[PDB]
Amino acid sequence: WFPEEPFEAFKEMRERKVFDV
Amino acid sequence: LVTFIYEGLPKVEQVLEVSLNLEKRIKGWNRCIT
Amino acid sequence: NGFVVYNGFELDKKLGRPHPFIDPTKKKQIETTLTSDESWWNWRKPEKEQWSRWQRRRPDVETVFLKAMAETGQVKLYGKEPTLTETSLYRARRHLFKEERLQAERERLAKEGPMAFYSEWVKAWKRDTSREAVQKH
Amino acid sequence: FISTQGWDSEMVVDYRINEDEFHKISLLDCDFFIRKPPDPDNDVYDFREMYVTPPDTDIYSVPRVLAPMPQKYIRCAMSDYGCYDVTEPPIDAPRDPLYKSEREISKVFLTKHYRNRRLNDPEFVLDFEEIYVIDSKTKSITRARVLVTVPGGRKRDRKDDLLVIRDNGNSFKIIHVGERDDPTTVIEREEWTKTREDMEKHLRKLRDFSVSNWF
Amino acid sequence: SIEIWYATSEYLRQEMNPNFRMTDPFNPVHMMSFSGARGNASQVHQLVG
Amino acid sequence: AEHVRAPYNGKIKFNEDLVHPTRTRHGHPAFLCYIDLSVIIESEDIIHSVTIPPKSFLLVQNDQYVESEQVIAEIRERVRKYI
Repeated sequence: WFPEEPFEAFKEMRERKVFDV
Repeated sequence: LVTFIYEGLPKVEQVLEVSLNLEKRIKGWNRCIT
Repeated sequence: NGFVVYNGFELDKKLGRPHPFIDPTKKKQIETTLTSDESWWNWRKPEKEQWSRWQRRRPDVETVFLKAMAETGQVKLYGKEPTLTETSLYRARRHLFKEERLQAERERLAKEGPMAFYSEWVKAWKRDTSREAVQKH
Repeated sequence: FISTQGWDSEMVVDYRINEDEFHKISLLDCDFFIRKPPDPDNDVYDFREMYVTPPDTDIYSVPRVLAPMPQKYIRCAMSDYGCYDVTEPPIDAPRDPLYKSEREISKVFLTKHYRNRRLNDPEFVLDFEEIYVIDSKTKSITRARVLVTVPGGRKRDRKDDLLVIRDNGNSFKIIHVGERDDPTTVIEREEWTKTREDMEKHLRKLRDFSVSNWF
Repeated sequence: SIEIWYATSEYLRQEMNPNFRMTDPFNPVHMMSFSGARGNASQVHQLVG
Repeated sequence: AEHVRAPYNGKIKFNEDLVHPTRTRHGHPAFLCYIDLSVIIESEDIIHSVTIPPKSFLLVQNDQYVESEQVIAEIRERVRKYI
């Protein structure tokens, strides 16, 4: 699960390589 | 005289045609990211 | 050094001869249990015996064959009626005893001769069937 | 050269030995080194200096010794002890093998030649009272506890004795060659013992087991 | 009544196979299902349990 | 729900002060167990020990006689009933 916290979700997407800068 | 109170394929079909956490994260994520 | 050195029951159990599963000498009773006066209602033996429809032991081939083999002395049982444990053991090992009986029959045929052996199924034959009588004839 | 007798059991030495003068004995978990005095038969062993290393590695260490070791050179015959690992590896590439068989050696027995006689000697017999066991799991070397049952005691005809090794290379017994057991008998004894215990365990759960007979 | 007879029924199913494996390994019903040919433990339980 | 069954014929031996009395869903008196209770069955050959895990119902009493394969412990909508 991606955490409900938006910035934790952003960090998860960065770690899971879903999206990055 | 007296009354007591005591304690598959359809499931996959409704998923294809559309979890409680999924519908609650989508609600939560929508109002924040924008 | 000290590395080189120069030099009933408990035997029937070793050899596999008929013996009790539990040694009678190394056997103890189960003391005294609750007397239905220090027991809960659900664990008390009923005052009168209850009809069951399962009160008789089911007949089968194993019981008959085990009783016959106990009569012949091929095996010996704990009591007169074989138990369910003994019935299961016989069901496991039943081919060996049949092979022993077949071998005994083959040996009897080899010893007595065809005339003596097969006269069991020819009752109208009244002549002597021993090998000596056959040679005399 | 060096004398490892009486040293530490699992310490790593600070030099790389020369393997041209050593007996390299390779086991599953380690490679065992015993100094080899020169000899045309290469059957002569010097147990004063020994080393144990992880398999295919030059980081030498003195092995643990669990028994007194020989001091004079003794001629010995080497025989390994272990199992076969026949596996079915996953087929990844074309023509990948359907099976793979390897020899997992876990023990090595060193049996002294009687009076250090050579193999070519017409009077060559093995001395089964002098056996040294090398263990891969413990990276150690021991002497075998040999039990002799053939009559004769210390002095006897060595040609008529037979060695029996059981219990994962721990039981050593000397018997007369006449009373050797058939392989069928050994296999059937093991099967009978195991199946007898299994059957008694299976029947124990019945409530008339205490008033039942084996037959 | 429901649970005592469900526990009894389920215990017979568990002991059905070790009884076949230890005392009658070549029993036809056992071989027809243990080999994976035709029939499972549930259907044999309907026949022998 | 898993049922602990007696593996031997014998006499049940345990201390009833380490367990809490309760009432089963079947209406029977029983002992609730929240600890690593040790139960002893004094069988005909030797004494045997059965371990009862916590959060389980102990259905037997101390000094009670049990048979083999007999349940001795238990491990663990809206309907309308008319009388």
